[PDB]
Amino acid sequence: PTTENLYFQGSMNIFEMLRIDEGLRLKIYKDCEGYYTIGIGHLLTKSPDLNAAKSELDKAIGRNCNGVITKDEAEKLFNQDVDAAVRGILRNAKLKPVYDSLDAVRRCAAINHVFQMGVTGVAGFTNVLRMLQQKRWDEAAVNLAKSRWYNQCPDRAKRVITTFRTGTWDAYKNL
Ligand SMILES: c1ccc2oncc2c1
Repeated sequence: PTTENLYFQGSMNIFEMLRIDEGLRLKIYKDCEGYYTIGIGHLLTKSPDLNAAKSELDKAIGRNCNGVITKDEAEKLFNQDVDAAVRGILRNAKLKPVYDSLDAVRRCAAINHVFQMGVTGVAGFTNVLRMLQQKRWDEAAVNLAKSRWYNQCPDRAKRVITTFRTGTWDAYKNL
């Protein structure tokens, strides 16, 4: 690794990670599963009614957005969503011990997974959680690759899986 390469891990954190996985959109769009989304992976609603999505948006941002937000607003919402995922792990009796056992990079992948799937979805992954706690990284990654989460939308999940396998930021290099 060059001096620059060794600097790369210091540039990566959960925010940069999810920013790559989720992208950044300032207008309401449908995600790979067809759910109305905005900003940096902010799921507005699962309802197919755009009017519901717009309603959720105005509630979340606090003004009349008519389906459009600013970069600064996207980032505020993103920060709130990241905090919610972290809080969701730490208060959960199943997830916290696993999260605690992980190194810093895999902890980012954990927060990412929960940001994407929610707490009950992740906590239901009984085998993966045991594998991670036991540092069975290859097995954990293979099992994650069986999931609907990954298989229905591979591009959004592939880097997270690789990160659980390696505990490095390599999947986020060379975009
Ligand atoms: C919180 C703790 C451990 C985890 O493993 N995979 C996701 C996740 C979330």
